[PDB]
Amino acid sequence: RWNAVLKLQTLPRDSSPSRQRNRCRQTGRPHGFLRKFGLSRIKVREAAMRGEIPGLKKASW
Amino acid sequence: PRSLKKGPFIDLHLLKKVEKAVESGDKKPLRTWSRRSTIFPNMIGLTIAVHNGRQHVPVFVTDEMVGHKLGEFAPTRTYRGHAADKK
Amino acid sequence: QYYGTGRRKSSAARVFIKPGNGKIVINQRSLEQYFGRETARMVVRQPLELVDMVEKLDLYITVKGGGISGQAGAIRHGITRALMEYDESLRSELRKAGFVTRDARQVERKKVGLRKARRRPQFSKR
Amino acid sequence: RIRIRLKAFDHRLIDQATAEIVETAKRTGAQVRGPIPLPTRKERFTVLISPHVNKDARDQYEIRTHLRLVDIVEPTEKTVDALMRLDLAAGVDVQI
Amino acid sequence: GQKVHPNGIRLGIVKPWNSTWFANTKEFADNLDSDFKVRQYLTKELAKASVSRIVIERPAKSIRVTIHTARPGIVIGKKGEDVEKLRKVVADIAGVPAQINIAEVRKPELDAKLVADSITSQLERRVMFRRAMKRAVQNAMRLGAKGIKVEVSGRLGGAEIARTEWYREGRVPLHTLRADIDYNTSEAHTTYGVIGVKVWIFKGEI
RNA sequence: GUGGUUUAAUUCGAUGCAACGCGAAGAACCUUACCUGGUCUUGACAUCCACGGAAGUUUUCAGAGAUGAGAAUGUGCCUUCGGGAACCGUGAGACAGGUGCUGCAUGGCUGUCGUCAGCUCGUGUUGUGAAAUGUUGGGUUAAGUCCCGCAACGAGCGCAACCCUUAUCCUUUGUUGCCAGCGGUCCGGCCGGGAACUCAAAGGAGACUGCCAGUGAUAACUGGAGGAAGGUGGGGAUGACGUCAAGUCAUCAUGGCCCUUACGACCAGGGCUACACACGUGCUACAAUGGCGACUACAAAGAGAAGCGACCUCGCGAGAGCAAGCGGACCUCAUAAAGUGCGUCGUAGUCCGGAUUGGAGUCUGCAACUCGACUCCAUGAAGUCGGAAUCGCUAGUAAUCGUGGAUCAGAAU
Repeated sequence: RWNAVLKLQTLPRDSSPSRQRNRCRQTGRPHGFLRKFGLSRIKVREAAMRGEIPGLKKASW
Repeated sequence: PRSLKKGPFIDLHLLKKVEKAVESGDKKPLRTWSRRSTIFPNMIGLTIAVHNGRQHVPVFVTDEMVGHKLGEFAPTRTYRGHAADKK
Repeated sequence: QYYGTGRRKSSAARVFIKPGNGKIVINQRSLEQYFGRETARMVVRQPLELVDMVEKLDLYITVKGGGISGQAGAIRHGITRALMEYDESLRSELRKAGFVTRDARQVERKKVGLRKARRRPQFSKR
Repeated sequence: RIRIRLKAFDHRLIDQATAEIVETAKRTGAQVRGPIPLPTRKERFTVLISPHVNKDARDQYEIRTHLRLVDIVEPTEKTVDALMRLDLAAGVDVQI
Repeated sequence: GQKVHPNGIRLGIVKPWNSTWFANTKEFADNLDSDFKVRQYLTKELAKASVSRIVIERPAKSIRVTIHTARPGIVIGKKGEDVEKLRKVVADIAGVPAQINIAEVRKPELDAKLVADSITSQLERRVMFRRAMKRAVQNAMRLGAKGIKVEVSGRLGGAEIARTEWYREGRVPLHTLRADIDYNTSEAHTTYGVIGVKVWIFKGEI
């Protein structure tokens, strides 16, 4: 929820600055993200196929 | 002509909390406004209250209910069923 | 004592010829015991018949892998090549039969577009 | 008594480096036990030649990883000085 | 009816590959796609020069690229100007620092890949093919060789119906997996239609 | 899968054999190309020009999403004499694209008679000629196989051979193998140790009808000895002059033709899994070398990062909860199935056979009602070799059982 995404709040609660987690930027999924892009595993793929992600290419075999 | 492929629409808000209550089991009945969302596993056993436009009705999600939208279990109109309303 | 390997399909049966009565030991078990009830078990002692031994030689076999058949043919070759060491002159006669030889026909997955990986799908009369 | 196993993908670049390590050690040090080939682990891939149809195609590819022994016994001060300095082979992974 | 690609059937024997480089499971694609992308420009920008082949080798993070041309004079440009342009423009394709070589080809008549271009070129214009082939086949035969054959289907002479000229000399054993026959294939755009040119060059048995 | 029927519409092509798990070597928004509704733009993609702020990052409001609106961190670099390269955004201009149609307009590739098999040429002769002869005739053979006579005489592709896998043997090498031989042994090659054996790899050796008997003009056929195997020992890849104007312009390339606010683009939702019937192609159907229950002994080639998943615990379970290790010729997928030893049974619907069905339940997956795998719990039929017909197979082969891999995020009878 817009409330759960409290990560956006620079100043954390009673917890130390370590409280700040991550949260995806496109979908906002805290589950599996990718620091480098800051996007979730389900967004990095959709963004990859579209080609909106520069330098990124689908590995072949 | 339904369609979901691999892009289900689950309002990012009613999906983040439903997962938060998964920390240790489930949580008491919750309330959501956007019924456009679709029912899924994580929401099994929980009691989500959909907004019919006037109030929130408790909808006990079930595995058999998975796949359908919350709005489908939240009737908009209200027909007294002018009768002995049996069965 | 004389040794004789013995190959066939996917089985290896070492043969140890030792002058004695005539009994053989297949994996700590008598000939009849191991190869119990099998008309083919006889071919295993064929090479000993040509040069006429058996009653003069005692054998100790050690086979592993494949099936009884492959083992039977394995022990055979092993005994044959083992007889060679005892007396090379036996080759001139033993070889005549064809015991100092293994064999291919190694099972092969039924190649596609065919049936036996060997036989091609014949055509219905032109 | 120093064993030097030389492994690589290319077969040629190995014979060059291997022979070098030997020749250079043939002077200062012993004559070396002689560089042998040893067994080479291989990895083959069977993929259809043509992209469409032709299932009976599947050409054979292979990525070999050759090895060497050499083994130089009775090492001397100069026996190693002729090793640490000269090193050309790039695709060769030495193991002294 | 057809015949297995000669260059592709003798790859295991006397017939090296266009690109030789170590294995790389996860990088095998990028490299290939790069090898094919580099050929794209080397097939056009290097047209007028008789491009026979384009060998490729990839070390760690580099590539040599040895384009064999009949007349490197045009490939090198004025006092070595074109080569500088190529090495640069090609760098745009792949940031990886690439090299470049210009090994000439002694007498193109022996190179099939070139004998095809000579034929199509004349055809693209407008001249009796039977003559072009009869000559080409004679040129490759004149310069030496042990065999040579040329073929052209499509609509020859602008004829309504498609035809396939033949003619050949010497020996051109396609079945003999050893002959080492240099093959070629040059397309040809025309006002009446497209036409492919096939020429075979048999040089030496071993 | 299709016809029919039906429906607002549930994309299109393929259709006797050469249609029907066929292209989709994998459709739950993407792929899709279908439909309703909302909505944008030089715009999903190509090249280039002029232009004030211009690179770039992170947030807010509204919303189904899209989209729109809105707010805030701020330049190295090529040079100061003036500037100025790059990407990017807006405004403006010049412009893009198409699996949309035609493979009887075609290239390329492929299927098919065929991998069947002959197909052709030079010259001489015969005919006005298109062509014929050459490969006719007598005896013979599996064969134009080869002579005798002979308008014919010779020659080039096809077959065969050349390559690779499976055997005979040998040479080279071995941390695969083995007390084969000796020693130690928690008796596991495990270790010492050594390369014989097995196996791995490369090269090489070997049948050629040569020898014997019969027949024959010969080739060659038939029988026989020798020989590991013989008359192409067993098999792959490979498919000609040409055929059907065979298949494909949605693999790609290509001639012609046909569309640019839209037969373009974004997004949400509703499917591809409608019937009273008719058809084609398939799967499930009914033990006792087959199989089942227990026990136990051998292989090769591959795969594994969020993935292969040891081990433990719950379940006659799938697979969970938990969790070690490897990143991998040192951990795992793996148990190889069968065999081997032992027992059951011999046709009684009897724990034999397991369908079907009810209940409970784990999981892969964002989902599995229609489409799942597996199995706990219970039920437990058809059968005792099954109407008209019909299919594959000949020696380690048939029938039968299990496993791996290519395609692949993921549903691979």
